Amino acid sequence: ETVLTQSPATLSVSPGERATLSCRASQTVGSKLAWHQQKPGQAPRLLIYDATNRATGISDRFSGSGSGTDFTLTISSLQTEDSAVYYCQQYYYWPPYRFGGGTKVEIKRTVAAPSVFIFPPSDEQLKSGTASVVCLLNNFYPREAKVQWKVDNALQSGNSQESVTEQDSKDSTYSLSSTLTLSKADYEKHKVYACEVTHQGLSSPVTKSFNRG
Amino acid sequence: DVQLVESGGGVVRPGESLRLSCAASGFSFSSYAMNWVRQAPGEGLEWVSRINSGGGGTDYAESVKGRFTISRDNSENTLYLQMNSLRAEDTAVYYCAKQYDWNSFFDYWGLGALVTVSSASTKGPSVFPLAPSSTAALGCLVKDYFPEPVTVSWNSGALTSGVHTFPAVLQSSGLYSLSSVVTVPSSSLGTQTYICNVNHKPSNTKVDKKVEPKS
Amino acid sequence: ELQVIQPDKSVLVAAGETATLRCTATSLIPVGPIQWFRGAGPGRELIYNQKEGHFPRVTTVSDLTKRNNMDFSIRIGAITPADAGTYYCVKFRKGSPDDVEFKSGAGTELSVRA
Repeated sequence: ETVLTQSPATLSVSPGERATLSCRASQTVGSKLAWHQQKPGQAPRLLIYDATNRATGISDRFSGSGSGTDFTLTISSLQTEDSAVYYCQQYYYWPPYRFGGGTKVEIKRTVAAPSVFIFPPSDEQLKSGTASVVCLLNNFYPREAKVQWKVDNALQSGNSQESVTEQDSKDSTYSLSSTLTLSKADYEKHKVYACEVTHQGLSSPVTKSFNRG
Repeated sequence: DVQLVESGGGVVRPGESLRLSCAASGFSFSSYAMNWVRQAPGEGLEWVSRINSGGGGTDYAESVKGRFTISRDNSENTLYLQMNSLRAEDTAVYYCAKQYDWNSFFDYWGLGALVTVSSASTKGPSVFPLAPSSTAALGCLVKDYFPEPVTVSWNSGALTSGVHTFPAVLQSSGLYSLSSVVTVPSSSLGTQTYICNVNHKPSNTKVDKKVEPKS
Repeated sequence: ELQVIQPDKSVLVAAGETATLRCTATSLIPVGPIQWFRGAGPGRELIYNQKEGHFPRVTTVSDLTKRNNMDFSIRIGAITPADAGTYYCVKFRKGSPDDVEFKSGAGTELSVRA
């Protein structure tokens, strides 16, 4: 099987600039390389086939180049509507139905540091028997952030889940919630609950915490 | 133009069977090889199976082998995927796809049919407050519901500016949760009304919860 | 009776070249569409069909429209290893309720040099 290395994994391009996506085959693929676009929550659509030919209907802003092993997709005048994942597909060897890893494209913006907030579990929830601690990082860029939970200054692992909003249309920032789930049993065993946040817009990491009472 | 329209999806129980169908039009269905390609929540696209023009030649990814059957009806212009012995990791959007040629790239994709596999019963959300402060932030924690989606608005849709409602996560119990948060002036707290309305159509449920500072 | 001749046994082509796969009928009765397949069984793959379908990198050598015609040769552009195999030229019969295989050529082994 031919290995298709799509690169880079994520590409940030400020609005109006050219975006240049690369796909590289382990061995020669001639001209038989095709590009697909998948915007979030829709099906894929074909952009480019035969390395260089646009499909019927496709905008002249999308173009393809290369031959052999090294290929490029170029997006001319990047709109927010081109935020999507792009996949390459070769059909020089049998079988055709494998894809590269994909390249996510997102709108580049100046760094914005997250506003951090921590929410203790509500007392109503505590009647149920399970406790959720929510940490919110608000309106930052880039998406690269580490949240670390500490319980009595002890690192937590395997009891949290993250959720990220899709990049805003307007300001191009992300928001992120991490939710710690403990039983009422283990929750009431410990005192201090902290959320620590590393992001490149902060000079040092930011900790929000509370103590039960 | 060419249309590919999938149907037959929904919620199924592990061990249930389910038939997807893809209705094809705008072209000569019998002259092309057809595929199914799936996508789990937040993953890459994963090829599932392929079928001949004539219908007698079938390939299958090893992750679905023994359990999935592809077949077709040239008379009626329809692709099928039988899926037996389903399990939780078969949860995805399944797309039908046309090939340009028998050994070529994918020409056209379907709209895609979502297939959720879960033992869990239809359940309405519990809603819990994310109490502010002690510019400020508050929200509500919409927890333990099935299936997706739930909807969320603030103060009957009267509050929109700086609201974030998060994509739902599947918890290991088989049930979904999300939070919706909103940023507002600290001056406004305990003066203004902050209610989130949480409508879950699959359970005919509306909960409205007033989120206020703790004392 | 109608016989379907493909004169070539092997055809060796370079990656990227177009290959000509040659096929001749000896009669015109029975009426019906010619079709080309790569492989022989129920796992065969449709390569071309006179009656129906768009096959974007196949051209017919002659014009198959005009009745009198008996050349069913084809050109396939941009051959790569994925195209390797054995191509049969196949006469179909009648029509109602469906087209039925009637006669097939001996087969032309297409391959690619490295």
